[PDB]
Amino acid sequence: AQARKLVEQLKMEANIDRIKVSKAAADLMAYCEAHAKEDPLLTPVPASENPFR
Amino acid sequence: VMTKEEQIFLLHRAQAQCECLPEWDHILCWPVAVPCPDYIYDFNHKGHAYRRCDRNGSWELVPGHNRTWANYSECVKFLTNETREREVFDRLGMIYTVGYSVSLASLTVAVLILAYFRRLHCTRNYIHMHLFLSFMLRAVSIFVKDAVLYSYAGCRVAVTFFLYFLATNYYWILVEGLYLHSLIFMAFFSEKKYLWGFTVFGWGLPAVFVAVWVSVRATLANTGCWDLSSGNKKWIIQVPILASIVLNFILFINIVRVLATKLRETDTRQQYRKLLKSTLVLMPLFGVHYIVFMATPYTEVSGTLWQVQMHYEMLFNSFQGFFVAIIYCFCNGEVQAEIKKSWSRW
Amino acid sequence: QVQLQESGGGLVQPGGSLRLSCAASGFTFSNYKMNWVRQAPGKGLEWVSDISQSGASISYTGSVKGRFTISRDNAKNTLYLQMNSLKPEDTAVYYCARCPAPFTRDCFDVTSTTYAYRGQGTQVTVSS
Amino acid sequence: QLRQEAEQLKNQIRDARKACADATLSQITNNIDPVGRIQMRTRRTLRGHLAKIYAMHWGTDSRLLVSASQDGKLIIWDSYTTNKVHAIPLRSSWVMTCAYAPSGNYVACGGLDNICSIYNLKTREGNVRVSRELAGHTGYLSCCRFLDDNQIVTSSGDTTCALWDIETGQQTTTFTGHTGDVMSLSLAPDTRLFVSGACDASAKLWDVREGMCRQTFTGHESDINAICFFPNGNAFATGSDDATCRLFDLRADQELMTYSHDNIICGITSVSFSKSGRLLLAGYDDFNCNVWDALKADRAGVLAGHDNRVSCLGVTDDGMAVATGSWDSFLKIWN
Amino acid sequence: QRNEEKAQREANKKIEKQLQKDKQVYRATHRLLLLGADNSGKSTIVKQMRIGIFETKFQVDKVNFHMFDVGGQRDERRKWIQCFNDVTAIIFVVDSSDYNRLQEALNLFKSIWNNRWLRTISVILFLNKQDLLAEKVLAGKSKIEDYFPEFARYTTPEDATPEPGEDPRVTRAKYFIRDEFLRISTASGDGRHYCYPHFTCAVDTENARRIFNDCRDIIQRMHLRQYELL
Amino acid sequence: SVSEIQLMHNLGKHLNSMERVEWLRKKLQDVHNF
Repeated sequence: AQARKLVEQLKMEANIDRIKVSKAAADLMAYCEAHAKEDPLLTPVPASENPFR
Repeated sequence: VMTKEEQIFLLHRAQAQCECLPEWDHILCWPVAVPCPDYIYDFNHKGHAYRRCDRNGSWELVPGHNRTWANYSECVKFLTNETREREVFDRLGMIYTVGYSVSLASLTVAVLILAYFRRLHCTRNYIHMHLFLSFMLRAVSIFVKDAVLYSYAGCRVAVTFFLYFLATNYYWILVEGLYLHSLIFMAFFSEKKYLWGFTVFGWGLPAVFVAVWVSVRATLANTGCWDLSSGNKKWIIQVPILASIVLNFILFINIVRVLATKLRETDTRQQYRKLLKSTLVLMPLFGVHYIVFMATPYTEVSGTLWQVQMHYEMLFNSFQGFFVAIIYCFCNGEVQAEIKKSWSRW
Repeated sequence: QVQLQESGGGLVQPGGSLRLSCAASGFTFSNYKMNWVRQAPGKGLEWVSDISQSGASISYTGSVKGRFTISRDNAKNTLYLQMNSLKPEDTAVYYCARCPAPFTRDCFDVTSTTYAYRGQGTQVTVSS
Repeated sequence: QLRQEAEQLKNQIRDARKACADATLSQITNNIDPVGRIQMRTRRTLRGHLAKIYAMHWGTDSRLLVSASQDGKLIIWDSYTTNKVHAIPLRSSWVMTCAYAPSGNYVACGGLDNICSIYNLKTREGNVRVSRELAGHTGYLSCCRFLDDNQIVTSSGDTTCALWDIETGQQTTTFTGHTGDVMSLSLAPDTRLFVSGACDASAKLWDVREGMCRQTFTGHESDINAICFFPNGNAFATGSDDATCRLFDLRADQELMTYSHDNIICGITSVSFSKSGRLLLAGYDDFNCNVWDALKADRAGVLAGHDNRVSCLGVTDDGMAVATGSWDSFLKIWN
Repeated sequence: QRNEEKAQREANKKIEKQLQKDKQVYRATHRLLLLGADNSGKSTIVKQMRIGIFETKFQVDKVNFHMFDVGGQRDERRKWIQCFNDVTAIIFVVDSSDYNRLQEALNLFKSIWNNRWLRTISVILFLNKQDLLAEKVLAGKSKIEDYFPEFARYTTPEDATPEPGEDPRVTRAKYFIRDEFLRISTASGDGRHYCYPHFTCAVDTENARRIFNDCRDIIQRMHLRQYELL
Repeated sequence: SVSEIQLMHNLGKHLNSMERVEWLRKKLQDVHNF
């Protein structure tokens, strides 16, 4: 009975709408480019705005 | 014992007493054989000085001179003309000037290395810094003493500072052994609890009997720069230092005895191999070299016992701080752990 | 995906020679210490033998010492257990297990009820 | 028959995956400029934990952070001023996780007692109180993330994630599927899904409402110790004992990239993403955290300041700083 | 306002005041992990300490000990054992009378000994059920050589301390098992950690002093390592 | 005995005694010329 439920779970996994990794890769490229200026670890922040200094 | 000043005072008193017929010759009053005068000390006293009285009642002169004839050869029987012992004192002074130089140099580096490294700030490296500082202060106090004395209240504090900074080193070596002894002989020793008592004991207790020595040397024997023995008043400082040496040797036997048990109950020849190495590196820390000549009393300077005691002590006392810095701050596993790690980062 | 497929095993006479091959895939074979584990019918999982990354170090349970030989082939990513003198007490399912971590001298939980890095196993039924 | 049929769907799923791998993130981002050399410096060192720090979390305010230590203490710090706002003494000294509520009113923690204790910080009295104990897990509690003031999701060593209701203390949804100790959780930005990493070299994407495993990701060789969503919620990164970090895509359902070096042979304890998602901060067992260019797999930087194993990481919501706990009992703040 | 700044700094001083009191208690208390198996008899050792996880507190010579039995977990221990990397000792309890499961105890000891996080934690080994082992050997119906073929060419070590009126076969059997554990302990453990083997039964009026004495030895050797003496 | 203290004492005595002997030597030269 363990494999009886396992195949049913595996059937759901097979039916997903997978996309091309070109779109997957380009979406993370696009997101990291639009939010670049808002991230104060990629680019150092001046001590005026930095609260930890 | 007798100062030049005092000897001058005794001759002056004999001169005022003085002030063929009597006359003052600069050393004795003539009334001819006169006992070699008591007031001179480097003269012998079972001898006589001699003059000749004329048939005419005038003191006999020296042919072709205004000089009065006198013979003091018996009085001068004890006279050693040159520097025999001075050369030995210079070699002993050169031995520890070199030794205390490399000890002070090494420990100044050693005490600085342990200072800034925050992960090295154990209660054991804390006790090592007091020991390292006491080693430098003793070496510095000897250099100050030599310049002030051998080159009246200015010198009287150089001696007292030398005495105190010497006793503190002997007591911070005792603390080093009493701390390691407590780490093992006390079931789960609370290292933090007694940390204040060690600092007071190491620095405070030397000041207790050094000030007693100054309290008794300012009311009985105030004469001189205080750098000459005044009878048994020297044992106020020495007896506490000698006691701290026998106790630190007793603790060293306990540590080595306990250490040999631990290597036994972990072998064969490796039990007696690591044990030897660990015993040797515990000798600089415990001052185990001090137990040899600490029962020796004050002896004659030209003596062979004296010559080896002083050459042994000055050689090892001066280099003691150098061995302690190497073993416990340079060839230390966790110190070099913070050296290559910090070197890699920066 | 980490997969350990074992081949060989089945019916054999007592004292027979049997060889099991564990084809390992989905990880770098040469990094992990391997193992062999058996489960006798109506009994708990038992550790049989292990081999190091290189094969320098080998161990055995004691009941199979001098009868079982474990060799690994890093080149072919395969694990072997050569049986020489089988006994009716050796009948079990033989799983080829793998150390959880890739550069470690310790195998934790290899004989666990629900260990992840074990094969399905091959039945080795030895009888007359 | 099912054994052959089980591999029939796995082969079919793998075949469908190969139909979507027309390129790689490595060769797509072949032309983008590197981030340079990320040189972060310890801006704050939080001292006060007697024993090793097992986990920490940041408040939504990006200033108050909670840390757990294996000495029965839950210290809430003020990162700006290095001040201990609270220091909560726990019933159990063995605490493997802690979470700060998004509203800041509650803090949760648990470990080898199999209970996610909920602590009330905004009580009308002087000190904090234990709001509620969650009993129901049959193994050590490895992670716990708040959804709301009343919903918490907990991942246990019993190969089960559970969604609770702190109002009643009962388990509303149970997530089953993992065959190994579940070690890490990450909630999606929208909090409708959470990804889960277990000690079976697999990560599962769970639907909080449905209570079913939407997708399963494999790729790792050993136990996944750490997991973290991408900021946009369409990817996540995992760290395992195989000395590698992998980035997975939810939509493509394939591993996009791997963050490995030859010199690196120690497990990843923690992973985190900068606010943009371009840097992947990974804590290792070699006592230092590496900064990974998440689009080029290049080691952008190193946070070498800890004396023992780096336990936990976290980037603040506004992205000001990274908190880094360790087994040396010191929580350091890097900027 | 600036009113909160002094109040915040005051609450930190109150917090830090309580942390100093807690640090004294924490450093003064020794934590022990109690390991073992279903048949080990860890429970009986816990019953002797009358002076998710089960905690025992006992006191020996005014020192507080905290023994932890992690009973509420699964059979996989490779993740939660990393919690006990800071304990004074691991109390490892073995059923020395059961040769079938003895190799599991050897393998468990070897994984503990060689773990990256437990490779500085000394193990206090308790070879339990010496009463059952003694009666098992004299019966003769079960042979150790069946499970350990190396027992055939093994002789009692010279440094053996048999109890009065003890069969030599029991002393050889019971020391072979001890030496099996010490083969693993000595192969990889070089000064970082040590094994402390003991023989015990269910009737022992002891093992509270044994742990206390072995913990005193562990603490002593830790100090001598810092001084580079051992 | 504490050797550093002992050596201080000894050097003291030696130096002092010498400096005296030297004063005696002049006094002797003095009487001689007289």
